[PDB]
Amino acid sequence: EEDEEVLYKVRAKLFRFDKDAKEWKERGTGDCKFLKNKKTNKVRILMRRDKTLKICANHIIAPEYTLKPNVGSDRSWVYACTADIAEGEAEAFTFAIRFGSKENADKFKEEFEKAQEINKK
Amino acid sequence: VQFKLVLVGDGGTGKTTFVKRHLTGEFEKKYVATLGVEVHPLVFHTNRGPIKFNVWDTAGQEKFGGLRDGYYIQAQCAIIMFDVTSRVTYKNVPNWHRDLVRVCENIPIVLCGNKVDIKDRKVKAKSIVFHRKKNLQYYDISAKSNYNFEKPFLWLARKLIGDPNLEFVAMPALAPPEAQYEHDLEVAQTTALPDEDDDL
Amino acid sequence: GAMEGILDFSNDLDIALLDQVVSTFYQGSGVQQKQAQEILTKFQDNPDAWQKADQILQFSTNPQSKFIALSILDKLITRKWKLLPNDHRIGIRNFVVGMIISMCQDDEVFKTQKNLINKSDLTLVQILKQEWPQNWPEFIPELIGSSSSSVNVCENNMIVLKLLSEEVFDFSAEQMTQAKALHLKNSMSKEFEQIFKLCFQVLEQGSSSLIVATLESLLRYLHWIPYRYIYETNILELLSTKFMTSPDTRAITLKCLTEVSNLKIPQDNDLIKRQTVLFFQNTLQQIATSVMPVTADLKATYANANGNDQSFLQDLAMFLTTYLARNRALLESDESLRELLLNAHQYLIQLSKIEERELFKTTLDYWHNLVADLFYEPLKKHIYEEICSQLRLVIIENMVRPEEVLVVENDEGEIVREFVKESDTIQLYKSEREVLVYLTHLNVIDTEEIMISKLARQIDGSEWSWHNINTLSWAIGSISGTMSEDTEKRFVVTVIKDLLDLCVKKRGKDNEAVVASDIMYVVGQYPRFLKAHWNFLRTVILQLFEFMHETHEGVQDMACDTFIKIVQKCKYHFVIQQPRESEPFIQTIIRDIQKTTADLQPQQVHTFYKACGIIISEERSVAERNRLLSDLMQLPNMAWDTIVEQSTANPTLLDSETVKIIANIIKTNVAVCTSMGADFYPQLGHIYYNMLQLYRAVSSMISAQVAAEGLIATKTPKVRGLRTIKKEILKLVETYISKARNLDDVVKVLVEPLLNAVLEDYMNNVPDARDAEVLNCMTTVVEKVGHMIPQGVILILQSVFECTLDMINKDFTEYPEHRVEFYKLLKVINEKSFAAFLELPPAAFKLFVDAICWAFKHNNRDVEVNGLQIALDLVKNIERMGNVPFANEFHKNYFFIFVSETFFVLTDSDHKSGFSKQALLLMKLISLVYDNKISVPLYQAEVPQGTSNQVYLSQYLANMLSNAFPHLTSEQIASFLSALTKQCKDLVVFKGTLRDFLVQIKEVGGDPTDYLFA
Ligand SMILES: *[C@H](CC(=O)O)[C@H](C)[C@@H](O)/C=C/C(=C\[C@H](C)C/C=C/C(C)=C/[C@@H](C)C(=O)[C@@H](C)[C@H](O)[C@@H](C)C/C(C)=C/C(=O)O)CC
Ligand SMILES: Nc1nc2c(ncn2[C@@H]2O[C@H](COP(=O)(O)OP(=O)(O)NP(=O)(O)O)[C@@H](O)[C@H]2O)c(=O)[nH]1
Ligand SMILES: [Cl-]
Ligand SMILES: [Cl-]
Ligand SMILES: [Cl-]
Ligand SMILES: [Mg+2]
Repeated sequence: EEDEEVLYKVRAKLFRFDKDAKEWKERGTGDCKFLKNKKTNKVRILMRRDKTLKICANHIIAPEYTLKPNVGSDRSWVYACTADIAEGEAEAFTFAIRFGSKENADKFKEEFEKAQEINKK
Repeated sequence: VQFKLVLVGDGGTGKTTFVKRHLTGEFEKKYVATLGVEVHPLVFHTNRGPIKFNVWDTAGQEKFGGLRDGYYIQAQCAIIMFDVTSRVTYKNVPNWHRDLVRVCENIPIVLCGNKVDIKDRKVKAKSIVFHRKKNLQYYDISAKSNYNFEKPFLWLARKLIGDPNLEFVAMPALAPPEAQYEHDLEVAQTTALPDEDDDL
Repeated sequence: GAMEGILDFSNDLDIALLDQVVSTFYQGSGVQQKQAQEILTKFQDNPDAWQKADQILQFSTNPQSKFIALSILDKLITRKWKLLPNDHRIGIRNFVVGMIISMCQDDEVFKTQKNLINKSDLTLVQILKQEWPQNWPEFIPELIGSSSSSVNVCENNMIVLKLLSEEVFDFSAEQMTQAKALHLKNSMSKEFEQIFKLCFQVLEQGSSSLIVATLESLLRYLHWIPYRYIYETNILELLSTKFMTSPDTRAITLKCLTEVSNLKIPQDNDLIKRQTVLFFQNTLQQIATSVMPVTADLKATYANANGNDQSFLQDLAMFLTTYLARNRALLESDESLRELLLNAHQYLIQLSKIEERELFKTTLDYWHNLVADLFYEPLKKHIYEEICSQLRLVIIENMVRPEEVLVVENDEGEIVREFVKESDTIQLYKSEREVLVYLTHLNVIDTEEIMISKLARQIDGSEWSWHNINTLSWAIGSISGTMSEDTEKRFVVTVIKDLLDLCVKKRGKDNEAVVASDIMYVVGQYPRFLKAHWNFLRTVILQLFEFMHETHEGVQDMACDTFIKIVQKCKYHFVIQQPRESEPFIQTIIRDIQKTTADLQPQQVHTFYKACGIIISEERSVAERNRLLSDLMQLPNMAWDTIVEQSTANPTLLDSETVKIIANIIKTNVAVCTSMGADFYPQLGHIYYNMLQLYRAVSSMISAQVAAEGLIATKTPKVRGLRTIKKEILKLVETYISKARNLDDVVKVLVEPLLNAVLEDYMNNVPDARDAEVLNCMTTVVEKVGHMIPQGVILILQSVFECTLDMINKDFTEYPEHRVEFYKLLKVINEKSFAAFLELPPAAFKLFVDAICWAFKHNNRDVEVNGLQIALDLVKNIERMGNVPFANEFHKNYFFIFVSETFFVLTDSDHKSGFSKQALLLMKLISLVYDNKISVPLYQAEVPQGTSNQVYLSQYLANMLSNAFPHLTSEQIASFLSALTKQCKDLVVFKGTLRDFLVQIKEVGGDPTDYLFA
């Protein structure tokens, strides 16, 4: 956070997909940030919950990830993450992330892809 | 570095939902009645270091009450919960307090009025005075909206650590690391997200 | 596993194993704790488990084990005590008493096992409730005697008495029958004289732990004991002096003294007055000398939170406010008492400066009480001039954000739109306003001086801060109405001039946001001023219009709210042609509506339109009004007209951008209709038929989509968008019909096509595709014109009754909106068009009865309440028909169904909220028979010929109760029904008997004579 440049920031609500149960469960609401390491040039997603400030997302924006639409929403994305360490130990998740608006959703995707090309270099 | 917290109140008031929200961030819509008690560790990061609550989430339904006051033995702090849309839940607050303070004689306790997100409030602001004489902290809360959801724990922590200037702080973020998923992704896309009519 | 052994009762209880399991639960974690927990619960629940208690108490080395043992006994005593043989009663009593004795004698045990001793004491107290005094006459004298022998025993005895007094006086209402509560209260009263003597002696002979215990017992006694024990003894002196000095005793004493300030007290007794003065005087003297002087910074102290300081200051605030609220007049007339009165208040001032919201509310309640009295009571306000002056400062400097002010400061130091409503400060603001309003009236000069000069100190920059300008601005708005128009006029001028200055000077977007929010708040709070100052008014509204273009979203949103807030009070001045103006201002607003609202969000646009509608309805000339309505609707009506063409050419508004446009058109209509009510009709006429056509088309789309994609489709934005159209259409019609003055047109023009468009569509959709709003619309329709459309009412029922019932009758949770609206619909139909139910086939009428009883089994208050009301209204409806076959058949078919079903929810402990209306319904049904208002036999010859319905009812009920509650005696049941029936005309007595029955069913051996209580 000290050795990191904030490339993008948007307020979001993040969900994880419970497979066992057949439902999306909310994982946090707050500022979703795109952080670029000044020393490694790697770009991650870092999201913390409001008030608590507890980390609810912490993963590299891997080049291989793809933002897919959700059948219920025009202001959300869904994608498979293979290495999120918000809870501590690296774990696979199917994330969904919803925004205040379609504009906000679209701006995120664009930024998301820009970050991916950075992580390619 | 840990404290036993008992959580008490009538059935349906949102105790377990409140805890879950703190635990995992989720909002549980379904009412599955707690059977006896459910113990849950809950850590918070603060400027005075991390604080650990061992949350004893007790059953509100008489029929499911389990050991009842047995759960309160050696509790170091508490939360009494009611439902601002259910007047009877407020009426019962002195009964829960009685049972509680009989076991736990000198502990910090938060009174919480849950479900304030609901349009048709029944227990008026003005009515809520039980806490005054009993030296309880009071908060309007909503586990659903997250309105003041952090407040009970922030207060309790200030009291138990004995530092009124205690704040919640951001936990430093360690650098993250650098094919049945195709089936699993599809199921996720096609399962609608909840509460699509919310502001977020 | 190893742990489960304690559950096998055929084997002896392995105490060691027990302790392991308990330890594992209390000190363990994870899966093992969980398993231990389940085992212990099972063990505890075993109805023979109590037999193990003595054993556990004896050999256990684990206090929690013994605690649990006691909980097991407790349950036994409270529920099955009288089921036990006499031997077991004595035996239990003896080892409980013996345990207590034994634990009190060992000092170490007494010191380190307070929880177990307390639990033990409570358990004794439970035995008393059952046995005392009838079978334990000497318990109090023996308690008293034992006290003299040991400090430990004595102290513990006080704990027992405290608990006893609690159980008897404080907590008996819900836990005992009227008769038993009276019995125990009386018993305690008859023996209090000796109890008090012990209590007094101990307090004179001053052990701190003992004194504290004794004092805690006193606090409880104070709730009920005669006043003479307080006033005719030296006890007040002791409490107000001795026990205030040491801090170990101060907390409790203060609480005792608070309770004393509420005792039952003669008004015309000079001496008692003197004593009530003396104890206050003493107490305040001890505070001043032993704790802190009146000058002390309590804000600081509280914030530091040392030791027990916060709870002390809380208790002090409680003491002072309680006492003064009741007794302050005793200090107001005597010159020698003036200092004391003022000092007391000065403490309260200092307390009011503390940063604790709940505490602040406590003191604010007191201030309100004071000022409201000073406003009316003569020759009083001068006494408090200095107190009030200080108070004005405190409040002005601690004004909480009004609901209207939409900007707030974030953690980054940025002024931004609030994320959510600060719901918890609504009542606080009101209370602050109330007090301040009163204070202004008490001294308008002082208030104005404080405010004007505080404001000056913002301009020149000496005291400038966001916090400071905010609190001030809010306070200024909040005192609106307090001044005369003339003073107000001058006052407001000065304030605005300065705020304007302030705006000119404090640049930057954050500052500008703050100054804007504040000016809007102030101007919106002073309509009277606005009404008198047209030029000014006009300029404000234009400025608001500029704010509607603000990039700052907070300011923008507030501009919209203020506009409507202002219009709501000043609409008249917008509708007339002002002197020196070319046109009424409404004309100007409408002309430029597209420009003004360009940057607004739709909901904001709708608010704007709504406001315009408020203005337009001031115009009472029909021709001129309709013309304004037409003009206002110009843009939506043209958007509309063009869509109606395209749509009718080809039903393929599948385009989502069109869907949003349509939705917003209708939403705009809703917005205008809301404010225009009955006046909206001509506009409704323009769009109505096409609107209903559009409802049909969209409905087809939704169905087509479901068929093609499945239920999931309902979740898609497309389908949600389409439904919004349907919902908003339903809303518009609902809104208009609810306000309509011309009911004939509603029936003749509106209703047939509405029904045609909506009913069949609802009926023939799959459950998930059905809009609850249909039900809601139908309710308003029935409510307003139901009497005029009996056949239409039939049609509604036919279309929604069964298919909705089938949605909501599998569980209590699914389709929650439908559920709520369904019962509101049946309520209104039952009220206004009962004929519709008469026409139902018998099968459907049975479902209706079922539907009703299903309603009162909900915990959901929204459903539950309507359930009971319908049941009650239905009975009335039937009754009103008189001795006719339908009424007869109804009772034969359903009387007992209603009786039994009502009893079930009364008695199941899961429907406690509906008690009152349940009782009412039950009383009606019983009274029907008691009054011979049922013309036919409720039986059939299952019983003898000519047997009264009265006699049969009793028989039915006895049998019902006997079978439902087999642990009750026949006499208990008989006694209960006798009382209940006799009392079926007195709801309050009747309710008491019901409550008594609820207590008795929870135990065994309930005394039947309890139902003779009177
Ligand atoms: C900053 C302004 C700046 O940079 O100058 C703030 C944020 C403004 O954008 C906000 C303005 C608002 C309201 C104003 C109060 C409306 C303007 C009123 C005005 C100038 C009215 C004229 C017509 C007057 O009457 C003037 C000349 C007179 O001095 C008034 C102000 C005093 C009166 C009315 C005397 C009388 O007897 O009538 C935000 C809503
Ligand atoms: N609208 C709203 N609903 C809430 C809120 N908190 C909980 N609920 C709802 O209330 C219901 C009961 O919640 P639950 O946590 O089981 O309450 P509980 O006090 O643990 N019940 P028990 O004492 O029987 O274990 C659930 O349907 C839940 O979704 C809230 O803040 N707002
Ligand atoms: Cl114990
Ligand atoms: Cl007006
Ligand atoms: Cl009998
Ligand atoms: Mg629960």
